[PDB]
Amino acid sequence: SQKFDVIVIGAGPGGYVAAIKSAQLGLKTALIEKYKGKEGKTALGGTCLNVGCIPSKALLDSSYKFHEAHESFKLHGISTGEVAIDVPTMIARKDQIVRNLTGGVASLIKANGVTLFEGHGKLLAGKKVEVTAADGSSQVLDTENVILASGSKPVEIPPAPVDQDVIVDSTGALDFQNVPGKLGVIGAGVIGLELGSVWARLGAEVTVLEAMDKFLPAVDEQVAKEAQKILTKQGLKILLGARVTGTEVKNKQVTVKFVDAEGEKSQAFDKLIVAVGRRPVTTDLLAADSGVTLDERGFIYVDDYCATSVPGVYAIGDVVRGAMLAHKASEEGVVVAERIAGHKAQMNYDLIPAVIYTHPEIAGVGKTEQALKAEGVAINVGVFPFAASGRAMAANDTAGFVKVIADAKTDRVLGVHVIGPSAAELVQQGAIAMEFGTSAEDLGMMVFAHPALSEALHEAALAVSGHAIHVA
Amino acid sequence: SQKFDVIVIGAGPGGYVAAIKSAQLGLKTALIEKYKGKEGKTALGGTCLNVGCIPSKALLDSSYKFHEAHESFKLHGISTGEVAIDVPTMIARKDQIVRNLTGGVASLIKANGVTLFEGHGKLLAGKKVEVTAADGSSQVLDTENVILASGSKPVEIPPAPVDQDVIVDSTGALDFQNVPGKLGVIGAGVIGLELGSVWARLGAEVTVLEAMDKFLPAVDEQVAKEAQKILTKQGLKILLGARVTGTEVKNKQVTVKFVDAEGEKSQAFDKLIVAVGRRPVTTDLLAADSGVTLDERGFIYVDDYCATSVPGVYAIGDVVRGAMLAHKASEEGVVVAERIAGHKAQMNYDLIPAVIYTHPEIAGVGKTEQALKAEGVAINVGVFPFAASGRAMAANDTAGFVKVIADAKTDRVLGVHVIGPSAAELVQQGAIAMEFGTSAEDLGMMVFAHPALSEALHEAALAVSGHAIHVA
Ligand SMILES: Cc1cc2nc3c(=O)[nH]c(=O)nc-3n(C[C@H](O)[C@H](O)[C@H](O)COP(=O)(O)OP(=O)(O)OC[C@H]3O[C@@H](n4cnc5c(N)ncnc54)[C@H](O)[C@@H]3O)c2cc1C
Ligand SMILES: Cc1cc2nc3c(=O)[nH]c(=O)nc-3n(C[C@H](O)[C@H](O)[C@H](O)COP(=O)(O)OP(=O)(O)OC[C@H]3O[C@@H](n4cnc5c(N)ncnc54)[C@H](O)[C@@H]3O)c2cc1C
Repeated sequence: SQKFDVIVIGAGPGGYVAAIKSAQLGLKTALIEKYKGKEGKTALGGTCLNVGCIPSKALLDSSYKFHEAHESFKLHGISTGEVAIDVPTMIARKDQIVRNLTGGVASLIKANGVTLFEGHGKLLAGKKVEVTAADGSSQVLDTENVILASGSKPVEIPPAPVDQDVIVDSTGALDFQNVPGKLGVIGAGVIGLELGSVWARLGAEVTVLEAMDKFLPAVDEQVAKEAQKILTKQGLKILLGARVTGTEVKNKQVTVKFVDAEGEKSQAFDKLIVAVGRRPVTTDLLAADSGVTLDERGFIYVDDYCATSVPGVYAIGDVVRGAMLAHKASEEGVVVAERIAGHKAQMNYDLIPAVIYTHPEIAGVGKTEQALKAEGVAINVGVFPFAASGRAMAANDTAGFVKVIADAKTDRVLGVHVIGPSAAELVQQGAIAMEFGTSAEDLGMMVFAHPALSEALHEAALAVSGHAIHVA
Repeated sequence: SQKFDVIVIGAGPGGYVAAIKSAQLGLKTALIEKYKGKEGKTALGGTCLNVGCIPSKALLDSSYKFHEAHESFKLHGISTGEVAIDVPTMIARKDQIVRNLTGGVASLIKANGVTLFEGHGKLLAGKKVEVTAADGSSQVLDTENVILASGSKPVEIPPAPVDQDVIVDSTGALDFQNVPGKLGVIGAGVIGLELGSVWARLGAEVTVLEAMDKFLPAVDEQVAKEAQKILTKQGLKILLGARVTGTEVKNKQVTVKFVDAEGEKSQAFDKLIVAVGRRPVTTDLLAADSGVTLDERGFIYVDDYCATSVPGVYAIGDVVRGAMLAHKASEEGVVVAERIAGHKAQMNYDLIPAVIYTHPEIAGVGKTEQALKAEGVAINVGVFPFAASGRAMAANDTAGFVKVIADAKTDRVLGVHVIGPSAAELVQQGAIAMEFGTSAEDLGMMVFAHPALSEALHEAALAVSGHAIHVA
């Protein structure tokens, strides 16, 4: 109508979830989104669905299939001819997946009655929103509340400018049409290492340049050392304190200069991915505003209930503090929607799981052991290795471990971290119990189906107290 | 002779864990076991390690990889030759898995310091146990407590007796050296369809002949139905209501007659698996009278705590009442050792997960829906398909669903049931919520990572409450 209860600008996982939940709570909801995808029409779901979460998980699943037929089929007595990938077909499948899914979300807001404005939306004083359509149409809307879910973008570095051809960000990467001979990845983060894995399993030699002292500094210290080892055994070369000073591309490959034990220069990679960071988009989102503050780093100031400086305007997901993860932005969206309707809601930020979907998966919930040491919580810890799981052994999949950490005085579970088969699923079991204030004895006292990979969390909980059966 | 605090008869999953846990508690414990593994020596582990759990999953994983490369790799642009199999290698790999795990259990009891006696153990009157070594050397050992965990064996049927060549039970079906081109399975339960799925995938035209006309009674009906369709689509031809009348082992094949409303005989399979049930084993454990009562069906009579009629004697696993599962045996073992050393334990027989490790895998916990309706309880059901899941789509593993059954009055969760990818893990996350007293609304409020198969549980709980993001 001319009025709305809530207008959400940006339809990413925070944004379109914000929207469906606000409509489900009976508010007249609008949704503004400007992104048109790969088949010419607007494509909802954001970075995650279109150039993110679903694109990289899909290519990681296809490039794992390749690598199993290649390395271990023989251990199963399975013989194949020479196995070969068709990279246009693989990318076509992925694109068919983002097509299905884009479409799904679109039916979901129509069935749910949200009104979707296709254009750019910017917040005016008095919480009116001006929507500018492709041609330059301008339309302002009235609403009672605004929810800014504008998300983020690739950090951009001076020594290596992307041109979406020889040098690329995470989007260019996901759409290559052939495996590159040599691929450099700048940034050893979650995105860096996933994309690095994908093409190295298909055939690229891959070097992952990282400037920081440490490998994966936010993952538990024992889980990360184990991951460094295994990812390097599959030929990701991760050079850990490299600063790149410049790049040059004579016509079709890029020579990078960097400093790490020497002042070195890598023979001109055929592809370079730039995966140094993501950062918040505030591009034309606000007028000299409905007084919305930005912080020194570019994030929209919100409080702990994602409410800005302007009553009724909230900002959620990637433009705001916290982990830049899809489930953080979505739960920020439903929590926010509920505060606008049937108030009683706050998000627990101390229990959002983090997953990298590599060979094996790395995942963790709660606090890491090194963080527990900096504000001296005496911890007890139990660990159980998938080499000791008869289930993982049957699946020919024995790498990694489960790590359970507990309070040494009346052992409430403080962290569950794991690198292994199904890391996402077992950490979610760790997380569901943490939510009910579990101890390791609760976990240990439970009936876990056999054989199941789950048994290795049951056994890491038995082990906090030193009474695991299949190890000691 | 030597004098003990606990003597355990049988080293299957219940009894070898019972012996470890008594050792862990301070009791001089003795293990007795007479199974010789096909290699030569006494092999600990029982029906599950040697000839049940780990064998069937091991074959089930190689056959699905075969099944996958045949018709699945194409979808990712994987240009193979065309998938061939060497079954002699495929069983050799399972035989190593078993050798390594049997070896593992042996090193575990030794480390926990259990005395093993390789022989048959018979309980004599007045708590003393005799062990006969390989050659008739008798020994009577003294103890203040006894745990009989002797086991189960297959139900042999008169129309069709085993000879481990042409007519076989599940042990023999686990050791075939070639793929029968036509296979008959009598019994469409867990065992039956897992061994039929193994060889079907590898090429056997398989028929499952079932005496009841109710497919998978103890499994939630929505799920059993779904399961019957998806399994009939992979080529299992399951005939319900079929009784087999007679067997003609010729020299080539097994001609099997049967009546299924009409009396007919399906052609002459190359091999017949007799998979109708498993019965308890009590053979020579009674002296004349030990004092232990046997039950009318063959079991040993024990109370709710696995105590028999004879005060220092307990009986755990498949020789006793309950779902004949390895995790049920293990847990009763642990519980009996704890109340032996100081009564600090009790187990919940209402939350014991059960899984069929088929092609979608099938798991469930709590009450099935038909049982709830049958005893008049008011329920609300949230159901969520893997077809609408982000991760399943990327994995190309989209079949099936998650069903959360909660009580309509208190919103407490009654049963979790799922046919689909990682069913067993998703039910164990459900068993965990359920152990703590969850409402469907508690799980609906939790943060589940994106993308994840665990999210299909989240959205199922949210769907019990009418308000689930990605469907309705
Ligand atoms: C390669 C990669 C892999 C990732 N993998 C995962 C993963 O597996 N799991 C995970 O949790 N996270 C992952 N992430 C993070 C994840 O995708 C983001 O955290 C998530 O997308 C945050 O969503 P959002 O709603 O805040 O913003 P976004 O998804 O960025 O969506 C914001 C939307 O608002 C729109 N927009 C912006 N301004 C306007 C405007 N002014 N008017 C109209 N429309 C506008 C944009 O077009 C955009 O579509 C990944 C990210 C990448 C790049
Ligand atoms: C094909 C198949 C697949 C299965 N899959 C699964 C699965 O996936 N998950 C699951 O939970 N269950 C599974 N089961 C069942 C599992 O094998 C049993 O539930 C489990 O073995 C029962 O343990 P138990 O300790 O009671 O007995 P058992 O494992 O049978 O162990 C009994 C032991 O007692 C010993 N014994 C008997 N008499 C004496 C004697 N007098 N003296 C000394 N020793 C003796 C035997 O040699 C034997 O090793 C499967 C079974 C089959 C047949």
